[PDB]
Amino acid sequence: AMACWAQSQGYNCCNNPSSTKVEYTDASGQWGVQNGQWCGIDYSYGQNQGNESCTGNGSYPCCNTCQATYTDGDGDWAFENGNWCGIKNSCKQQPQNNNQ
Repeated sequence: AMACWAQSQGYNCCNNPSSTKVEYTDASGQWGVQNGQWCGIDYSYGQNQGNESCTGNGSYPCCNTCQATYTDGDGDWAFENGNWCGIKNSCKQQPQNNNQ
């Protein structure tokens, strides 16, 4: 739960970036205020495989399958239900982050 590219400068990770409002955008990426705190929008900011979110939230829906036939600059991707959906963050690894 800590791998946002915004922190590299000093900012913090914007929890639930898959639904965060990006009122800002520079050459660093995207930024938004969540819960009264500045943070970049990193769908893959470093969240465990606890099914916290899904990939492809940039425009398409979630796949639900852990079969990423293709990976892009936004994570992994798969073809499910005859649609281009992203792989669920839970479909990454099992030992994601120690037991709480």
